[PDB]
Amino acid sequence: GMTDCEFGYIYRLAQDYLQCVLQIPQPGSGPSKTSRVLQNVAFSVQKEVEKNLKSCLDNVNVVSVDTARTLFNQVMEKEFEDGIINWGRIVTIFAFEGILIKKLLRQQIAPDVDTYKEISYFVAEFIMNNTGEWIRQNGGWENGFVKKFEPK
Amino acid sequence: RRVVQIAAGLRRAGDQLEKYG
Repeated sequence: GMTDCEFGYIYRLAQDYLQCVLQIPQPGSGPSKTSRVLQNVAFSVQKEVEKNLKSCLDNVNVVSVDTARTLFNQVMEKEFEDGIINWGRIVTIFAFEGILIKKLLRQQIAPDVDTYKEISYFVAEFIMNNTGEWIRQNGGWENGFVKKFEPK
Repeated sequence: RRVVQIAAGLRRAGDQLEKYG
């Protein structure tokens, strides 16, 4: 719905996707329909990007949450600098946070179990502040994203 | 350079997914 472009909803999507990547399913009601659709599409993109950019991603060391945040923001700035927003690009934001959390799992100097909650936070900040209005104008997650990507 | 390469790879993948998804 229209409120799904606010921070809390986006944060939950970003956190759900990281928990998917880290293989830690949380008990309870289960992920939303949006999150269920997003996890499949984002993961497919993530594995493609990990293959296409493997030589490059191996030359970056994600050793702290602060390095993950700076790198994420640097990459997002360049990805979106042409002013174009579309649902495919929004999916890649989740794919990239999944790449970052996997690198952190291996490389983080002082690992902390709450790190994926910090990553999710700065991902939601970027999505809301830089794409939130476009998301709302295009139907939000329920009437835009899910309609584009759910099964036929 | 690595920032630019990663960003360009993500942009390309997203624009491809947009048209083929």
